Amino acid sequence: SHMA
Amino acid sequence: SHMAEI
Amino acid sequence: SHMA
Amino acid sequence: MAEIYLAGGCFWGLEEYFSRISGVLETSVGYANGQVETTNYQLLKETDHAETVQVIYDEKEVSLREILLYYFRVIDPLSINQQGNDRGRQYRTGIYYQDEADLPAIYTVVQEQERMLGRKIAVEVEQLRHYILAEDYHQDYLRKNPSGYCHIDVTDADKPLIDAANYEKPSQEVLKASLSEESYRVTQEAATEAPFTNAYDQTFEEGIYVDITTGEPLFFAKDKFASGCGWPSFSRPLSKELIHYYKDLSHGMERIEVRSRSGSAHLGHVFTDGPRELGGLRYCINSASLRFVAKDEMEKAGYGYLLPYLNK
Amino acid sequence: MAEIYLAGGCFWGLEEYFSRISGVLETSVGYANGQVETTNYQLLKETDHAETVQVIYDEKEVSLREILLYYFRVIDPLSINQQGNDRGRQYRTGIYYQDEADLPAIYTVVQEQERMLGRKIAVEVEQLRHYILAEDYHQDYLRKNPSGYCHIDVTDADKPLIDAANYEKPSQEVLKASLSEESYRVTQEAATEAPFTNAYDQTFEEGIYVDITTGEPLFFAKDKFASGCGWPSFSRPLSKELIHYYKDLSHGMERIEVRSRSGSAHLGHVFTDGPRELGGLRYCINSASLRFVAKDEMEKAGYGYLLPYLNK
Amino acid sequence: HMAEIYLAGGCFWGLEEYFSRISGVLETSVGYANGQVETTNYQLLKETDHAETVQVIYDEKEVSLREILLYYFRVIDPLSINQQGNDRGRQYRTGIYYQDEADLPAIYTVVQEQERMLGRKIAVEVEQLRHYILAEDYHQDYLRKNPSGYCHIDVTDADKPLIDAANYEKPSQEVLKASLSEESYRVTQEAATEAPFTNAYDQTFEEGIYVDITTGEPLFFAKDKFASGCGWPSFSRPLSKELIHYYKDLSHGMERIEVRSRSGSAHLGHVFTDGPRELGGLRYCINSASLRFVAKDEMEKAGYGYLLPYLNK
Amino acid sequence: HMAEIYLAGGCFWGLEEYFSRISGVLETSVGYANGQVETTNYQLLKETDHAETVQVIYDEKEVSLREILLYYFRVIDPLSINQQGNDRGRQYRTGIYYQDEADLPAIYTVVQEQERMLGRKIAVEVEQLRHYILAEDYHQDYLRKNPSGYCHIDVTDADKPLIDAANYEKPSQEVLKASLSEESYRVTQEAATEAPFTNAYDQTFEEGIYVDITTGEPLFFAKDKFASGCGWPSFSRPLSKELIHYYKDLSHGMERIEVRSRSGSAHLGHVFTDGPRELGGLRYCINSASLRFVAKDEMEKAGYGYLLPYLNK
Repeated sequence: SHMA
Repeated sequence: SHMAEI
Repeated sequence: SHMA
Repeated sequence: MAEIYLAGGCFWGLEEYFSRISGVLETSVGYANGQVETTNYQLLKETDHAETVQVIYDEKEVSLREILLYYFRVIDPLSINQQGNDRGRQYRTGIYYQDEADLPAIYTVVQEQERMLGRKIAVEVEQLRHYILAEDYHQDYLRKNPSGYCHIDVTDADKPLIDAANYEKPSQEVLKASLSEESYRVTQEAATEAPFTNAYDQTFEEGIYVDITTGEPLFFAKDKFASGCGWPSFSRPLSKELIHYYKDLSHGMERIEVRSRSGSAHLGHVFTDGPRELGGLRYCINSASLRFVAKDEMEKAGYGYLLPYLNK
Repeated sequence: MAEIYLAGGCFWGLEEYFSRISGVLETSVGYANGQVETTNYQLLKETDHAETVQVIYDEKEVSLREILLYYFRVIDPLSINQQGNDRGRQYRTGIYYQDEADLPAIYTVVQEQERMLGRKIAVEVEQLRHYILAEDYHQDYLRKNPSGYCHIDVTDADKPLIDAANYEKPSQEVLKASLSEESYRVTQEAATEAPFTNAYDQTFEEGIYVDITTGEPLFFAKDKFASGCGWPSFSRPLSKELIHYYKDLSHGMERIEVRSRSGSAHLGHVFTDGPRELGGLRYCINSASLRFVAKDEMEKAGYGYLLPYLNK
Repeated sequence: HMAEIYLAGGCFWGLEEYFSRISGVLETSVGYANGQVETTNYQLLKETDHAETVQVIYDEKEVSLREILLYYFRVIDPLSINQQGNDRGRQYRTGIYYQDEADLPAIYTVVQEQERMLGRKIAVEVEQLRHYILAEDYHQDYLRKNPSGYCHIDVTDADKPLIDAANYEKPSQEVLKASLSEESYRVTQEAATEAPFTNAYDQTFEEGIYVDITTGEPLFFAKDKFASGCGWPSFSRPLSKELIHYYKDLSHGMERIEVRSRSGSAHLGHVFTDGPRELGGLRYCINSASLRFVAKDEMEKAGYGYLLPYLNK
Repeated sequence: HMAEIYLAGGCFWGLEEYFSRISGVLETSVGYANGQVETTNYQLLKETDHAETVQVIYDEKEVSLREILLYYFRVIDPLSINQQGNDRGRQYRTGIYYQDEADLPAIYTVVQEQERMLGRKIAVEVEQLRHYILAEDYHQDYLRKNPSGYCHIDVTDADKPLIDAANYEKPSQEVLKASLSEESYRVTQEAATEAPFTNAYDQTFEEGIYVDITTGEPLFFAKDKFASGCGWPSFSRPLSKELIHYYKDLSHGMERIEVRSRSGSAHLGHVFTDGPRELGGLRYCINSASLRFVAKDEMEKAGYGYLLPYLNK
């Protein structure tokens, strides 16, 4: 997934 | 003689 | 001779 | 009919000013030397044009040199993109020409304008690439919108113009040949003429007094008053820059000597014992250092331009 | 009951400086010649007023000319709207008068300034239109906070004021006929007297050394030191304006020639091999260009105003 | 949630009034910050190296720090050193002082964006807030005591819409070659010109806004669109922001001023100086093919809701 | 081996103190240079027109002329004319005085980079050293003998690391294509993101530095890396140098702030404001695939010797  | 004011 |  | 283009800040004030100078036939305002031949008040900041005043004059009544002098009299020679509060490239100062024939007149004025200030001027000088007429509400803006913004004094257009260049000092050889012995001693050797026996001591005719050694205008007959001191006395010179002051301690006294501007002729001394109502100053001038030019002969003498200021 | 208004940057330092000058009776700071009737330190930046100092003096004790000299000694005369690190029209330089009888004195000092500098100055000269006293927290600011913001050496007001007007240089001819061939060749030419046989090489007596050519004070005895280089040697002149420096490439060497201000007489050279504790400079002067005046004969001569400074 | 940011941009009288008029700001003050001594006042200001600073307390929910910053750069000269308007001196130097050290990422993003668009680093300094000395009482809300007091900035700019270019990045070339109609691509990417009167919006005059077909970035207000007989959509001025346009000198058998969009650099058309003089005299002649009309009604859901308050001046 | 250069940048007290702290500088002295005559001292300075100058003798194999110049440009005002701080006048003008003409291309290349960055011409003058006159002893090492002496500049900047981008030029795109692993290339050049916890440096906490994998440019110190559960290596700040990071606004369904390297404009990751409040509060969430870790003990041999002793806080 992505960085948040 | 010369120019002189008062 | 001059100044030096 | 000649034409030159001047950029000196907000064109509203510059145009009003030039519209008052004698010899000017037509005036208009626009934008010049930008980076494109299309623009208007709203696109100005984008197009880099300079606010410019178009001056169409009678070169036989007023010369390009004179127009330029009037120009330098009202702007700031050293400011960069600014005259008054107005800051920005549209307010950069500049002289745009078309006929590079009058480049010499332009540079002479700039050179001598630079000798005076010392530093080099920020005024821009270049070939007029294009001139775009401004919107109609900008044309003659102050004649139709008095009390409008105006950083300069448009009345300065009335103050007489006395170009020192027209009165440079002749060689010492010719002065010896055209000045009487007394005029030469007083003028070049700081001597003094006898009190009441001089020519203009009791003269009170209409006209002006000129520097005998160069012809440079010095005093108006209207500023002359009787003091009974022995020498012609005036309350002030035509204009402030026509006199140079020097401390004079000779003859066991402490006085202030005065000399003409262009030729540097010793004229006499100035004192502070004059008519309190006239200013309090007394310019005690040797008759031998002056040449009286009457009103009726002023025109031929080459001083027609000062006739309008003779009156009180 | 005599006064003059001076604008020379932040008025704090300027007021402290003038209050310390013999002859000043009272001082106060304010805002002058703006575009509106009134203002305050808040609206200053927008009313176009100039920080000004009011100097009230005793015409008998100190002259308007002397005041202006002390003025030009502490301001940057070519600077436009800036003194020290303060920028803006409120910091512009100006001399504001009330009586027209003060013009000759003012103009004389202004032109002398422009002659010395060879260029027009930025100091403006105009009639006082209106002087608004400044808020009480400004008045006598350094006289309350002895250690406050101040960008001018306030003690310069205590250093001697030598007016060049009092020592006019004689004509080239009157000189060649008045001074020894020795003094003339050395003083008017780049001549240098013999090393040890001159009159002041070994002199160490209370008094002052003057320009043999004009009488302009040059050195205090207290600044003379024992050198044995052959010619009288000083660590420094009375005031810094008194000496002009020039690059001398003559006699196969590169050194610094020294000349007097008024008179521009050749004096000798300056080196950097002088006593360290005294500044390190050695002003090597020819005795032939000086006239020693002992303390005794000082008052009798015209140098009594210098007696208070002979003491270390 | 609420935060604070300190902005120095010249005389604070005009700067505070400006920020008080911004949606989201709830409290402003003025003072002296980052000097060489812990304390000063208006008198010792020029001696203490303090910068006139405006404190801005805002609601992150209504206005972002990024937005406050954009509003800041539109009222100050970014390259000027120690000067704004006619005020010269270090107390007028530009500066963005932060309390919360978490504000950096946003501050830096805005600073570098300004630079990338100017080609050169800006004069605005950004550093930690060392101390903020509240200014005397006569300075606080100065303009809100003297409605016509002195002011070198147009506080009525704070009420002008601000379009954030980030919200409309230029799609990829390829993606454009596929998303745009052959007509729209040729006009937008190659500077072609659509036919005179057959284009879509020549006679369109409905409430709403015209947008950049290539990016979605707002360009003109229907209220600035005027009736022209040239055949192409014509407007008197870009959407209440002259920053939305880039002008270029064009020589296509003539000498004209080409107009392109900020983000996206889309050829839009040309601007002339023959428009209604009562409106500025400008005439932005635009290809309908570079635009996308968005009706007032379908605007909110389109994502241009923030412009609704400006649609009808 | 030895080399020297003469630098003028305001009151020489501060400038001399500053350079005495630079690694590689062997000896310094202050003096007066390029006046109108070969004679002077403090008292004659204003009359002779010399510039207060600092002599810098350095070991060119430890620090380069180029590097001394970069150090010089970080602490002086390059636009200021005849002024630095409160001291105004010609003896305070900035200048770079050289002796060996073969040194000019290096001097001017720094001047040009400095100007391209500022966007305008710098006032610093560069000419041949004509003469240098040692100043009186009380002026030598002034700030050493007189701490609490006048000093405009922060002699502290002398101890901050200097990363010269010129040492880390970005290779051609094809060389990177061939040199990086498919992943590093995707991440670094196409802004992709490596998997959450399977990346190489996520749990790495050994001493040393983290370098841009595309150019070799130093980016982070091990001392600024911290424990995080996000999955990707996290730092509180770029290698003691802000200039090393470019901040860009990013939207990928959300609103973030992306970070890239200075020299290679490589996509590194994103920065968040939820990091340890004691370290500054930020979290530079960085992909491992965009970095090369260089252990403390391999630094010298890897060409990073100059970054020791910046490893300790």
